[PDB]
Amino acid sequence: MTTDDLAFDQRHILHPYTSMTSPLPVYPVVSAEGCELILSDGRRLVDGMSSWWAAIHGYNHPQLNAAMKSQIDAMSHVMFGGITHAPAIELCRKLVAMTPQPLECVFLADSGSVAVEVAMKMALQYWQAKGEARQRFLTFRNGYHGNTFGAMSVCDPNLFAPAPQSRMDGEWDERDMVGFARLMAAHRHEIAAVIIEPIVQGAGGMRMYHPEWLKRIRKICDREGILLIADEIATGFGRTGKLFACEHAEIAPDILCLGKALTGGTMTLSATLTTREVAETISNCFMHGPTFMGNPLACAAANASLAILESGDWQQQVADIEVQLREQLAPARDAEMVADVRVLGAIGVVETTHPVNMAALQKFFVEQGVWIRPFGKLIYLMPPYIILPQQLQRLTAAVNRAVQDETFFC
Amino acid sequence: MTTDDLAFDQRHILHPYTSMTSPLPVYPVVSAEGCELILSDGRRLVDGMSSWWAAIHGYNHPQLNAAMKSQIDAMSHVMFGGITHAPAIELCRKLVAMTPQPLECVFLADSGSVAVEVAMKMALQYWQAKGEARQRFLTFRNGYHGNTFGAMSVCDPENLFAPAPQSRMGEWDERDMVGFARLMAAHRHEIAAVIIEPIVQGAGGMRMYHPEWLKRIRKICDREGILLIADEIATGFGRTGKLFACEHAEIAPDILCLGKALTGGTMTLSATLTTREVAETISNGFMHGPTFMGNPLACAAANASLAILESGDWQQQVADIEVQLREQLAPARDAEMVADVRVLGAIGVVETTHPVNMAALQKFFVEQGVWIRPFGKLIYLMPPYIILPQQLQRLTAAVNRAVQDETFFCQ
Ligand code: NA
Ligand code: NA
Repeated sequence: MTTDDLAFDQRHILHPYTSMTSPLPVYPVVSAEGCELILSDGRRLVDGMSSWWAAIHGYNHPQLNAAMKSQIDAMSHVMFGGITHAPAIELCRKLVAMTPQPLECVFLADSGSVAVEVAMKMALQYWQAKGEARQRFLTFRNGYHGNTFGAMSVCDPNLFAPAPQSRMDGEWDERDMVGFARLMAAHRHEIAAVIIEPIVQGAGGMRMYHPEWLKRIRKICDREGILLIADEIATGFGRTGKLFACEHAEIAPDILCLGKALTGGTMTLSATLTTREVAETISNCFMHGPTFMGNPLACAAANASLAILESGDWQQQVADIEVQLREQLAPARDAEMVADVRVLGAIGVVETTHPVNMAALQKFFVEQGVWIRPFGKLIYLMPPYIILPQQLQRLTAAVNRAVQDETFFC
Repeated sequence: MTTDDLAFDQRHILHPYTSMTSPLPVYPVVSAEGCELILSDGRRLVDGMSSWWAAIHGYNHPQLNAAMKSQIDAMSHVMFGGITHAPAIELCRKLVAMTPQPLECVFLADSGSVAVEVAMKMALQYWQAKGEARQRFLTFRNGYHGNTFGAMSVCDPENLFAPAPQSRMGEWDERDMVGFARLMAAHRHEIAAVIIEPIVQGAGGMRMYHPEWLKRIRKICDREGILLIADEIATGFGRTGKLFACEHAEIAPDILCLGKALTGGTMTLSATLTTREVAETISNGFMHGPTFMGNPLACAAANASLAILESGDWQQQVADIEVQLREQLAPARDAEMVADVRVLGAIGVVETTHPVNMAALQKFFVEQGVWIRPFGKLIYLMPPYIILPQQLQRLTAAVNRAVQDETFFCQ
C-alpha cells in the first residue's frame, strides 16, 4: 500500500460513523494471524476488539482457513431459492441443537440488522394472522438493534421503557420494573413483541443488567400473550461466559437473532431462529428473501467456527479471560478519568466521566502495539478467546495507562 | 447430503418466499463449475439464473477462486473502523473510475437492501442539512428496492407512487407523463428524492421501459433540485447490454446503488455511490455502519470480478446472448399460455397469462437438465455471460416447451 493509496481512501471511501470532510487517520492493515494485526509498515498489534465482537478465534485460524478453501473448491455461492446444500444444512443443525429446545426453525440472512427486521416482520405477520390490531413494539431505552429503517424504530431515540437500572455484578432492586409495568398496563393490547438485548446492551452503553430482568420480562410475555425477541447478535457464542446470554436467566425467547461471531468473524452472515408456533402461524408464507440467503462460503466458515466451540475449550478460555480482566482492570476504578469498571465474560469495560479524544487515544494505542477502538465515554475490550495471558496483559496495561490522566480525554 | 439431511432441511430451514406449513421441493447442490450446477445425484444442470443476476462469470472461476484463496491467506476480515486495507481501496478505485464522473464517494455495505436504505438515509440527511422539510420519496409503481422496512416503503403497495412507465424499451407517448407530473406539481416542495430502477424493473414485473423516461426524470429533478436515486443492484455490470443501464439515457443519478453481480456472485457485498455535493452536505450538517463494512474477502472477489470485465469481452458475449434470446424466444409468441415476450441484453422474459405451478415446473426444468426459477407469471432467463450457445439453446428450448399448454400452470 502506497501513500497515494491512503489519499484515495480519505477522499473517496466512507468509513463507519465518520465525516467525509474531517476524516481521522485510518491505519492500513495488510494481514493478521493469531491475535495480531499486521500493519503495512510491519508493526504487529495485539487485537483487543475482535473486529467488533466477531473474531472469537482470532485471525488466520487454520480450521477456518481450511474449511473456507475447501468450500471454494466445491462452490462459493449458489442461490437458495429451490435449492439446498451441505454447508447450510450442517450449520442449521448445529444452530438448532445449541440453542433452547423450542428454537428449531432457522431463517439465514446477510446482516444483523436484516436479521432483526426479519424478527420484527415475523412478529407483525404473526398477529395479523390471528386478526389482531398489534403493530407496536416495546423495547428498552439504550438499546441497539441495527442501522436499517425498522431496526432504527426500536433504537434509543413505538414504546420505550427505561433502561434497566439494576446490575449483573450487584443487587436486584424491584423499583426498576415500575416503568415497564406502566407501559405494558397501558398497552398490553397493541403490543406485538418485546425486543431486547439480553444482559448486555452493547452499542447503546455496554450496560450489564441483572438477569432477573429477563426472568421478569419472560413471564409477563407468557401472561399477556406477547412475543419475546432476544437480540443476541453481540452476545452469542460464548462472549458473556455462557453460550447464549439468555442462559443467564434460564429463559428462552420466542425469536432469537444471531450474527457477528457466527462466522468466526471471517465474513458476514446472520440467522434468526424461531418457534414452530410462530413459523407455522405466519405461513397460515413469511415474506422475506435476501439475494445471498444461505451463502455456502459464509455457512462453511460458520460451521468450522461452531466446530471449534463444540470442544468446550472456550468455557475455560472465557472464564480465564474474565478473572484476568477483573484483576487487571480493577486499578482503573482508582484513576481520575474512570466512572465505572464492569466485566462479564470476555467483555471488559472502563466507563469514563468525560468523552475520549479519538485521534489521540487511537495513536497512543497503536504506539503501545495494541489495537483498541473506543466510542464516547467507553474504553472496552472484547478480545478473541485464544488471546494469550501475555497479550491480554498488554491490553489491560494500555487501558490502565490511558485513563491515568486527562491527556486523552474530551 | 443424506435423506436425514434433506428431511432436516424441510422441517427446520426457511427458504425464500415459501411456506413452512406447505413447503415445496428443493434440489441438493454439491458443487458448481463453469455454467453448471451439480446435484447430489450427479446430474448436471445448465444454469439459466446466474443465482439471481449475480454469477455473471459462472461458477468455480479459476481467477475468482485464486483471488479469494490469496486474500484468505492474508486476512478474510478486519473491521473498517479506523482501518483501511488494499482490497477496499482497489475496489473503490474501480467503482469510481467505471461510473459517471460526479459519482465519486463510496459507501460499501453488505446487502442490496442495506445499500438502498443508505441511499434513502443520505437523501433525508441531505435535506435536513439544507433545512428543507423533505420527507417524501417519489417512485414508480411496480418497483422493487429490497426487503427491509425502508426499502418496502417504495415497493408497490407514506410515499408517492407514480404510474408504472408505459412506453417500452417502442416509441414514446407524452401521455405516459400525466400521472408523474401531477404528483410533482402538488408535492415538489416535499420530495426528497426520486427513486427508480433504470430501464428494467426487476422483481416488480421484469418490465422494460423507454430511456426517454430517464432523460425527463433527470431533467425534472434538475429543475426542482430533487435528488435522483438510481437502483442498479440488478441492472449493473453489463446485464442490459451497457455497463450500467443509466447509460441508455446517458444520464447520471445523484445516488447510485449496486450489488448482486458486484462480486461475480461469490458472496454478498453492495455499494452506494453519491456525489461530493451530497457527501459534503450530509457531512457539514453520515449515520451508517454495518459490522462487516468493507470486508476484505468480498472486496477481493469483487476486484477479481471487475478485472474480468475490464477485458471488455462481456460486451459481445452479451450482444450475442441478446440476438440468441430474441431469435430463440420468438416462438413463444405463438404459444397459448403467453401474454408477452421481451428481451434486453442477457435478460429474456416470457410473461404468461396464468401463475405458474412452481413445484411441477421446477421439476420439469431439472429433468431437462436446466436450472430455471420462475415466479408468479414470469419465466425468465439471465444466464452467465460465458454460457456456450449449445447451453443457451437448452434453456430457450425448455422455456418454449413449458408454455405450450396449461400443464405447468395455476397449481
Ligand atoms: Na434449539
Ligand atoms: Na465515478
